[PDB]
Amino acid sequence: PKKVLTGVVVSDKMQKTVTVLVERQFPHPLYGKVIKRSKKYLAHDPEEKYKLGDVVEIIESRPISKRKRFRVLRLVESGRMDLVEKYLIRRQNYQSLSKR
Amino acid sequence: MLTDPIADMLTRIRNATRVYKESTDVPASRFKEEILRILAREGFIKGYERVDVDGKPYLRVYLKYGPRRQGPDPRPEQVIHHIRRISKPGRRVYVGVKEIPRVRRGLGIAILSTSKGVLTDREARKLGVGGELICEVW
Amino acid sequence: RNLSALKRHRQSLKRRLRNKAKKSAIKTLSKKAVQLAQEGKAEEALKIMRKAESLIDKAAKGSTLHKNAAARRKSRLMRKVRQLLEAAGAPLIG
Amino acid sequence: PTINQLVRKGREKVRKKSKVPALKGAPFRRGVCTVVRTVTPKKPNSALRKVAKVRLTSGYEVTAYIPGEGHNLQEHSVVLIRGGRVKDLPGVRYHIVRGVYDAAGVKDRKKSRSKYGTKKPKEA
Amino acid sequence: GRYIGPVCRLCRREGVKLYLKGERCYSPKCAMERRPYPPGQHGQKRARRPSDYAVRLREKQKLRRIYGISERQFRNLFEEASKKKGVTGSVFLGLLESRLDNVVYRLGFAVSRRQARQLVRHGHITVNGRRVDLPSYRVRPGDEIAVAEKSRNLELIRQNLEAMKGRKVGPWLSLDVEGMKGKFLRLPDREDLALPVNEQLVIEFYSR
Amino acid sequence: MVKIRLARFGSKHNPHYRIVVTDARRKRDGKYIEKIGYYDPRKTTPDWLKVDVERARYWLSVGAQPTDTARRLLRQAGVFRQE
RNA sequence: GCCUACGGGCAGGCGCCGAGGGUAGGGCCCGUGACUGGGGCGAAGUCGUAACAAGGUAGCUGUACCGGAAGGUGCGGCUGGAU
RNA sequence: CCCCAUGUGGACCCGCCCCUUGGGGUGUGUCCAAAGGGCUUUGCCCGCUUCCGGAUGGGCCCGCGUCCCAUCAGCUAGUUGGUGGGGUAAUGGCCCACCAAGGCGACGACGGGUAGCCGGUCUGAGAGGAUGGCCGGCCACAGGGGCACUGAGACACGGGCCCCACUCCUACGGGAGGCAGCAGUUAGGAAUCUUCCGCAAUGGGCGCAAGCCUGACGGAGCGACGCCGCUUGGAGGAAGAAGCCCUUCGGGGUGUAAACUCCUGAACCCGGGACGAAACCCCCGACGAGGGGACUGACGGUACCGGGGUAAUAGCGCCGGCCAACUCCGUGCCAGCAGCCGCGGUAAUACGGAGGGCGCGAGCGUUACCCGGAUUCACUGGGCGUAAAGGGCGUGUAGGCGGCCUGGGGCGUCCCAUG
Ligand SMILES: [Zn+2]
Repeated sequence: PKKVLTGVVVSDKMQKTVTVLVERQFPHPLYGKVIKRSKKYLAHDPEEKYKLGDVVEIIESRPISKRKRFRVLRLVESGRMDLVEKYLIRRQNYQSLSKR
Repeated sequence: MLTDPIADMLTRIRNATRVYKESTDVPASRFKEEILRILAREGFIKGYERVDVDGKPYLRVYLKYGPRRQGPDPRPEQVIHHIRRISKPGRRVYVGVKEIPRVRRGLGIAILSTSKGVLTDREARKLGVGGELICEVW
Repeated sequence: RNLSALKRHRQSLKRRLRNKAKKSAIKTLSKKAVQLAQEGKAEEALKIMRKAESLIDKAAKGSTLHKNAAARRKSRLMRKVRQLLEAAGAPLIG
Repeated sequence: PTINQLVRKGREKVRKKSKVPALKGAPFRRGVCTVVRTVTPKKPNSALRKVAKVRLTSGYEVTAYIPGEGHNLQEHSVVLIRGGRVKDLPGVRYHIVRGVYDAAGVKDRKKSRSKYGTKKPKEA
Repeated sequence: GRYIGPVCRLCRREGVKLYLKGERCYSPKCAMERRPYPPGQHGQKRARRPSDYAVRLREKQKLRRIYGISERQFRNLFEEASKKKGVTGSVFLGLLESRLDNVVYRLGFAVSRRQARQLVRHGHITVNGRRVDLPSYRVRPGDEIAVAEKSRNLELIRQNLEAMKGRKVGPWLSLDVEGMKGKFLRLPDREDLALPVNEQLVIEFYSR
Repeated sequence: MVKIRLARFGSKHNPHYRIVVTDARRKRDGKYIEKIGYYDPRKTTPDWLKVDVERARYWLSVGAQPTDTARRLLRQAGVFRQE
């Protein structure tokens, strides 16, 4: 069963590619409470249809670019920046906390 | 803020018996009702009736105690010695049926919430299910 | 300080030369057939493509052409030809 | 700490510091004696203890103790070390295996011979 | 070194009669008769209250020394006995009583436990048909523990059976003196044992 | 070329084999494919050899040259008896 | 040049990449070390008495300056200050 | 080895039909096959060619899992993506060209340190911690680094080409080498074996087969290095020898211990003597099934059976408390002991010997290292007024956590079956 993940487009700067934020949930291997973790997959859009802030289903595909082995399945829920915003503010925060 | 309902409840219960009150009030809610539903049928308490305090819905849980002791400090054995939430919020603990715990060599009881509803360890096992293990009480 | 299981190297050389002349042979022929289609020599071009296709499949018979290897070469050649024969249509032979 | 704490953070597991730099986890290690002193005891007890400075195979030049009513350890003699701190003698974390190498076993020992590396005396 | 040294001295260390030599440990002399004090230059001295450990200890030994068996096996047994479904103690005595060398003794084919060993190592013992020299061997229920045809006319063994006409055999055992045979019926029960020990202490000891 | 062979499993002087199926190229005592019987050289037990002809037949069918000695045991089991 | 059924193949030549080296500069880690801080130890000398009882100018403290020394003083804070 | 013909079929281009990422059917065009050898030689055996399928083996790919340091916080330029091309069995920046400006990072990027991973194994009540040699599975190297050839498969430990370090031959031009295979040598080290036997068995290769090779293997040997079994004897034997120890001098003790009596009989001696081995082969039968015949052991004259047969190794630690085991003498803060508390300055159950005793037994101690005790990193299962611990206060970012009723979805979560 080729894997399927549901996530969100966060990046749309690339060519025919979209970065998808995929959230996963699970009990901590020892402490027990539900930890929420995530990963970004570089999906693949041929006809450049998928747009930022769209939730999509990812499916395991034939290797494409170095680190781009997934095609996008179908659009789940369109228009929902809400989530992006988070990813974004988190990224921005990164600018802080350093030795520059 | 009130962070955990049940938790409060249990504590009102725990906190009341200890001082020896006849009954104690507590914010109502279908769920909380199903837990009190257990207690009384399990015998830890007399019972409970729905009520309104100045317009708000409350559950009068009626306390149950033991007989008057002899000698000094004739403070009656309490029917509910122990009572604590097991699965807390931000560390929820769900158990598998195999994993359901036996309480106090089976003298106490355990109450979970299965998809077949809120139950007793005994019932659960008889029922072949498992779920959020809400609390220990003995 | 000897060992007769070396005859193999004595042999490999034989096949190195063997494979070599065949492989290159193809390259040349392909590269030949190619520049023909550039000019639009519909007749001869194929006259050559054909000598090509054969050579390829011939090495495929042996240990010179991996198998599907012949195939790729058969695709990458013909395709590169058909297309060029658009700059001046009508394939003479076939 | 809140379970979350234990989550983000985790429990630090206690690292162990080895009371004995015999480099390798080797049980002993031979070494050539350098100086042969007589350090004095610590606070309560006082007397005069025979000791030895030793240059090992591992590299470090250390201080080892020499048990026994009396040894026979000279300057450039080779010896052996077992490891066993001595309370009333600071910096002396090791020991000299008696009976092995150029270190003799105590003569006239009829008891704890296992140690001191003496041999079964005669009478049958 | 499977012991073998001064004996009815241990009869003395424990303060309880240790049937280690048989005949004689019946004549006024397993020494306990007339010299119950333990050995040593201080035997006759008042003894201080024995630490929990001490009793747990002394009682292990009492068991052990009786069967005269190197701690190593003894402890091994006790280990094997913990792994079996049962009362960790009763089962201990189980194998303990199931050793070929013991059996022979209970069967009466010998004056004492010790003696039984030799009888075994020298091979005067049949077991379900074949001889056996390994005492530590475990006699399964329903085995004909006997004497070798070869050994039957023995000045020892003979004089022993002669005595048997006059002593009942353990309830879990049978024997046909007439033919010098004997069978191991079933694992003996704690209630059936006579031993002056308290397994509980023994068990309790192996948890330190 | 997958073969059908034995596997040492006994010990020093106590050989106890294991009829199995595996790719030629693997070790004697290495990862086999489908264990189909064991044979005891010394024959201490009245049951010193078993087989399950049902599976044996599979293999051969699919193509699995058996060892000389191996075969011999399959013959004893009646692996190929066509009556 | 070599071979050829003249289609073409080998030899050879050049080229890219390239292990490694050279020169310049930078960074980082190991060994040895002159010169050097303090530290801890230990019986115990020397000068003084800071602290522990209001320890004999209550103590402690951030800071600041000063001084054989401990410490003294200013300023603020604290009671973990006796009457 | 090459060419030419045949083409069951198969390849490639193009077109269509079905599917649905390079899956399948189909049409024209074009391209592609091949070796012979042996007998019991008019047929059987071995081998050969194209293609579909099987089986086994494997490449690439993805999700989850996977050590310490934040006194390492920003890393990245083929670097992230796109088009085309190359290259491969094959997807792919894997490689090139051009284009775009990306990609990753506190859910810890990058840097540094360390380590082959797992089945399992050790400890632990468990949770967990530790480990990962022998056996098995997977990876990685085969003096250091680079590279390709041949091939189903290698970038190839006992194949190849180059440079480098090192060793050896050298007519000084130039060569020859790689035990991290078995055994051994030396070095280093606290420390780790015989240049043994056999190819009988199991396995592998090549062979129609007989058969060849097999330091894979199966055996032996050396090491108490571990574990397990086994022996040094059994019974009888004094109100109790002698000696040694102690004493209140009367006696206590070592001690049934010994002596001595009888009995058994390890070692040792003679005889017999093994499974493991039944195939391939040969014969009959149809070289099928089935049945019959022959050969073939390193271990080894060993195990093991039978007979005969001698009473025939014991040692180490400990004895103040924890911790089972006490007296005398020598000693005199000395000599020394010691894990920790400590012991020793003339009365030492703590030093050194002795008598005695406890513990364990071909072993017992010691050191080193793992888990344990330690709920002393605390998920089980800890804390923070003075014991070490609340951030000098606020503000709010990420994040965590969240009230009552009803419904949908069912991701977490629970149950069943199945792989
Ligand atoms: Zn006795």
